[PDB]
Amino acid sequence: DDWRCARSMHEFSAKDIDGHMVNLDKYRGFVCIVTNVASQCGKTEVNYTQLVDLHARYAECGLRILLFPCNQFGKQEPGSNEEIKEFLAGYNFKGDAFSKICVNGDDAHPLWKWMKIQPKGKGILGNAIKWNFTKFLIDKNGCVVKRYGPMEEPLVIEKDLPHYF
Repeated sequence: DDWRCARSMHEFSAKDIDGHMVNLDKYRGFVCIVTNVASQCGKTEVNYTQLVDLHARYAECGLRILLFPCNQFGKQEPGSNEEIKEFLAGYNFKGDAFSKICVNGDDAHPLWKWMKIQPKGKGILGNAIKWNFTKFLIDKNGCVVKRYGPMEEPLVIEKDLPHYF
């Protein structure tokens, strides 16, 4: 339960959607959008298409996309990691997908615990993730620099990206 003392996303690890453990220090030097996702959500179409767009236009500038499936909201991510991976392929997603996790509660993955208590990752009255497609912008040093709620479309993030490239 050391997660509170971390200073950077780069001190965490998580299994990708294929089951291999990934060390998030691989993202040092890159700007990262970290988001909890779901396949059967009214937000799903606009979030995936805009995130794929952003990653296409800004990958060379250093932008990376980290997707964490999460079934805690309306049971809107009920499939296996396998089916999520094919779902993402239908959007032509080229970023990094991770295995399904929890984002709220004591079982929440330690990275999401850490993001929620950061000075720029705290939420509107309470820090809990409120629904699918909350987005955290992470800088090249692995620090949370902004948090966007489920209603904020990914293109809203675009105006904040140049400052970190």
